[PDB]
Amino acid sequence: QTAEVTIEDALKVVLRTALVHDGLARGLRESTKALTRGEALLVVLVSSVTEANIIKLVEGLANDPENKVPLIKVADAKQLGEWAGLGKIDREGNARKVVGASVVVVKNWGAETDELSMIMEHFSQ
Amino acid sequence: QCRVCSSHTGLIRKYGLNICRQCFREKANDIGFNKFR
Amino acid sequence: QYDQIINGYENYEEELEEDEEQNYQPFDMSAERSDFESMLDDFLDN
Amino acid sequence: ALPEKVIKAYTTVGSILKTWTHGKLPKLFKVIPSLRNWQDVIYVTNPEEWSPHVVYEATKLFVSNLTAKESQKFINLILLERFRDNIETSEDHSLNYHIYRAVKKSLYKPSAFFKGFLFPLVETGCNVREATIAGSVLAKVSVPALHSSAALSYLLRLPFSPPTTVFIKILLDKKYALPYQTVDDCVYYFMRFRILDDGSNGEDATRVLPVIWHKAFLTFAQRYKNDITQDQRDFLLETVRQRGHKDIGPEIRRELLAGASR
Amino acid sequence: IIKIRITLTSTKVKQLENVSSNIVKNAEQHNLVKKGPVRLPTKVLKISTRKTPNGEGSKTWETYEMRIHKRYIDLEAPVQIVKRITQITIEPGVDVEVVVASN
Ligand SMILES: [Zn+2]
Repeated sequence: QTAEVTIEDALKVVLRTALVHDGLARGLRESTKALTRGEALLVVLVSSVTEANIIKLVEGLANDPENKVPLIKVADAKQLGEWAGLGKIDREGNARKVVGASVVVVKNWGAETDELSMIMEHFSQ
Repeated sequence: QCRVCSSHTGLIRKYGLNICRQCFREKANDIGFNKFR
Repeated sequence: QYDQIINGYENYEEELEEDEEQNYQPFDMSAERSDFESMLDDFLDN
Repeated sequence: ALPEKVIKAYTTVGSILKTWTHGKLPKLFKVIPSLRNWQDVIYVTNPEEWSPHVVYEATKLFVSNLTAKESQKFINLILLERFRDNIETSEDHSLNYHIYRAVKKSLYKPSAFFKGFLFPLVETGCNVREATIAGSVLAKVSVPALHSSAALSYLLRLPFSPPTTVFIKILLDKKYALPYQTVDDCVYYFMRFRILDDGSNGEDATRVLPVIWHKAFLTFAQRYKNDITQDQRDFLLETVRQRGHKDIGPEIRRELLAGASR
Repeated sequence: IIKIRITLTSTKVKQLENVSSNIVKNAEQHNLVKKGPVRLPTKVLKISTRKTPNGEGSKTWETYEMRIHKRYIDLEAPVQIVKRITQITIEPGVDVEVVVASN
């Protein structure tokens, strides 16, 4: 469905603070295995991943989702890597560069419970 | 070993006390063994 | 991030009391793994 | 009460695990992490009468197979116990190397370690030996910046003692990225030792502070001089003025003055 | 109605005889039937110890000692008299024992 900027930013900060809570699965494989075991409480998929194959497989389970499968889209790959600790680590004075991720799962919420509840309930519409 | 001074040697393993003779001679008065004769 | 974890470090006895109050369960064999007594039988037969 | 099958099988396995030194662990001891009640079952095996080998390997197995709270319960009820027992009952008061490597295997999960090992240790008669040894453990092991910052912020709020200052010194020598709140707890800790002339002092105000407090103050002022405000820096340079060291005082003051506020 | 046997063991005879005469006179001054404080032989536990500490000089020998004395008194009284007397008579050095059976 139609993705807004508030939704995507609140989402990347959800990945940011639920990353600290030791509750993420950062990668295509770890997130697909996260969704096969019923461990994904919310999944984040990047809207700019070049190869569409694995996505054409995840977009078949996105258009027809299960009762325990909520998803949501972000804007870029390198940045969704960044908020998951990967991609980049940029704070007021410090910087460190890695490479960006395609999809990331939130297994344990913790410090972002009401935020992932809001994000998942506004994607219900 | 002697449960006082890290010593494998001198062990009085009798009665389950396991103190080497040197330390057991010192702790003798606190245990109950006193000099009579 | 931090405000979440320090309330768990500084009050770990109270959070252990609340986790042990909410999530304590007595020993139930049918609520473990169901192939567990299969392993009790597989080990005790050498 | 437990089934007599569990009783006899794990008293047998508890007689096995007294002398076990190599090869594979018993099959009944590796299916305990998978139990909903692993703690009623792990007691029949008799935890205090395992060999150091089984301590190390059960540490590996249970801290790598259980959850955070379960790893914490394990490291608290068995590992901390055996640690203190082998340090206290030994005769040069040293720790075995397998129990040690086990502590090093319990610091792979820093939340379980800190909440279950370090914190119930420091608050139950942590002497200089157990903290020389556990201080060596923490000084050797790499711990995430968040759990390190939280453990630091816990050790700062603790009553002053030379071991706890050894620990705070060690976590400050890490030189990681602490949140501004952790650095706040640091500045408050190093603030509580100054003498308030307005009529409000504790014992930390006039007590004799070791080499370790001035070294920890030095490393703090060395790594986090740009992450304190002007006010907190003035409070800390005040603590330098009153409670300063002969050689370290001027260098802590110099490390506070050479910094930019946030 | 309880018929009880008491046995004391001690190394210092003054405390042991203090407790013994105390229990005797306290048991008769409130009218009880008893067998007086019978005195078991003082066993003298000795430990042979070499004179030589460092391997200098020939080998000659020595001896350490302990004297252990044991007494016993038989009584007949209810539950309360036994409880109270056992709580009141507790002394250091002297070890008291209260047995109820007569088999
Ligand atoms: Zn000795």
